[PDB]
Amino acid sequence: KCPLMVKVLDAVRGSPAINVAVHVFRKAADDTWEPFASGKTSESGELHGLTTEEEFVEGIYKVEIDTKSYWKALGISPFHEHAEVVFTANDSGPRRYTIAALLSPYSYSTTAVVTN
Amino acid sequence: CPLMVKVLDAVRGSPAINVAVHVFRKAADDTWEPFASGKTSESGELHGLTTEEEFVEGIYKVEIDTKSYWKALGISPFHEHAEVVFTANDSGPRRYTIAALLSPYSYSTTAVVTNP
Amino acid sequence: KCPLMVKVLDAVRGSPAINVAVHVFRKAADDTWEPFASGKTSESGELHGLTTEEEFVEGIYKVEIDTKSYWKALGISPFHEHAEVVFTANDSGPRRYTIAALLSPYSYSTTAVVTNP
Amino acid sequence: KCPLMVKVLDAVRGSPAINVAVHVFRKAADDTWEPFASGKTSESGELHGLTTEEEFVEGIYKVEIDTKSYWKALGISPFHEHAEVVFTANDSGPRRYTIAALLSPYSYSTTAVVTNP
Repeated sequence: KCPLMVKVLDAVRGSPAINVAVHVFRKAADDTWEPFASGKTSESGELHGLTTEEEFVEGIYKVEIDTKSYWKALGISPFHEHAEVVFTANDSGPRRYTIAALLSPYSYSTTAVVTN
Repeated sequence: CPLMVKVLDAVRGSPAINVAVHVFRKAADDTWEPFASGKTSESGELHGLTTEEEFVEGIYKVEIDTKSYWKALGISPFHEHAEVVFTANDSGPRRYTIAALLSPYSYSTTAVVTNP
Repeated sequence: KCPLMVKVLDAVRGSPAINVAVHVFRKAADDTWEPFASGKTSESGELHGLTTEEEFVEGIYKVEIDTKSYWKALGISPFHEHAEVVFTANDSGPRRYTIAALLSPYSYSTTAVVTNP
Repeated sequence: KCPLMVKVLDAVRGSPAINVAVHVFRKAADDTWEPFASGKTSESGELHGLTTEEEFVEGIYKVEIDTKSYWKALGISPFHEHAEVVFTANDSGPRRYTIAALLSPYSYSTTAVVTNP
């Protein structure tokens, strides 16, 4: 029932990315990013309970995924400092957002699943 | 289930529903004999394709019939279908998740293998 | 001016994939694939001069990228036996086809660029 | 040719993305982004002359690909506000960097092709 959930996959090992730092920001009135939520992916590669529907108000959100630390913890030098997704949430009604990221050392793919 | 298929649509930001999936096994004469079939559910998943008893070791081909998916939406695609060919259960029983992300002129596939 | 090009990229080293075997098969009237063209990607991970425009006719073509040999040479055990792309070519006129593939050990993505001469 | 190049592709129509705004930033000493370069994609979806070797110095760069405006011009409402790539460049000597982005309305994949001249 979480409005926002983040799923991270490893394309080199073919397993969920475990213990990946995820930071969520909201755009402020002065075009600044303020901290909104944080967490780390579980052993299933997904992060639940980031925020409730009461907090998850309409705005422009930034989901920052700390891919650099994850690849460094595996002894791999990556290219991107981080993989982050900027999107507008709850523009027309509350929706449940899933941010799926597929990670490689020098490339990444991200897709969104938006439902009601 | 030891073999699961998940399909996602990168154009509409939703799971791909009612997508035909056909599983083949390479025979002794390099021939693909039918093994399992189904269609993705409302969540874009295909459950209960096989059981570990009959999911013997061998080369398996998972054909995701993408062209029929796009024609039912009014889009003329490029690929005739998306096919994933892999060796399964070579070094002991495993659980396989085939994930595909579909675009009219592109697609990406990934696999998650977990030791039970 | 070749109407069929194959470009292959590596998503792990962030470099073009070099010396990747690429086999092109054409579908016959009895639902089997018969060889049409073959070659290996160059130092820039590209494959030009596969055939000629007149020889490249309407039909269903299969491009197999032998990714498993690429990963085994690199010392990585992959998941996919190969990356095969099957498409209908020249359905409504002579087009130029570029097949681009991005490779990871357990995943890959492919795309196509189609232009009208 | 140029130390920085951007390639943008469109996976919905299978053609290069034409006239796509690309912005390049450089991180300042106070952890702020200062403008570095900008341009629009050519007929082949490429950016050239965006910078040369001596301007393109070691640092943390942000390549912002304005995908939202591209999809609106096509009558498509996208998901991401932009495609946004942060990386460190020339940390061990000058390199040629090619950013390649494949765009879909609700997804995008980006890859880098780093070469040593």
